[PDB]
Amino acid sequence: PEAYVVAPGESLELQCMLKDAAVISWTKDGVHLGPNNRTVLIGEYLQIKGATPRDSGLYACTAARTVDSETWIFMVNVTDA
Amino acid sequence: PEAYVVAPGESLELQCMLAVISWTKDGVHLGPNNRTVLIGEYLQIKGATPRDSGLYACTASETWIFMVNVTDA
Repeated sequence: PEAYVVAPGESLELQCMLKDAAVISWTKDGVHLGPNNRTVLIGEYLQIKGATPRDSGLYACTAARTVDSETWIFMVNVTDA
Repeated sequence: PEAYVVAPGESLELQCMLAVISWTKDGVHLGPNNRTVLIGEYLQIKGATPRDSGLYACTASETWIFMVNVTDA
C-alpha cells in the first residue's frame, strides 16, 4: 500500500493492473465506486477531477476474472500540506 | 487494511471490530448462502477458491477493512 498525495482541486489518478479478461472494480474505504460527473473509469484507470479532502481514503481496485481475483490498494491523502 | 491469507479448501473467517454488521466484498453487499454464514461479528465462507479473494469490508460510520488472499502459497 503506497501513499498518494493530491492537492485539492487537482486530479486523482489511479491505475489498476493489466490482466486479460479481468474486469476491474473499485472501492473507496470498502464502499463501491462507480462512474459520475467527476468520476471516470476506463480500462484499468480511475480518474477523479476536483479533488476535495473527503476524497481522501483507502482506495482499492480488484481485477476479477473467473479464475482469480487480484487486488491493489492505494492510500490517498488529498491535502494542502 | 488487515491481511488475511487462507489456503484453498479451508474456511475463510473474518471477525469485525469495535451493533448489527453488514458485509461487502469489492463493494457488493453480502448475504447468507450455502457456503456463507454471517453471524454476530463473524463472516464465514467455506471452500475458499482464489476468486473468493478480494477486498472485504465490514460496517455497522465506522468501517474495518480486509484484504483476503486465497493461495496455496
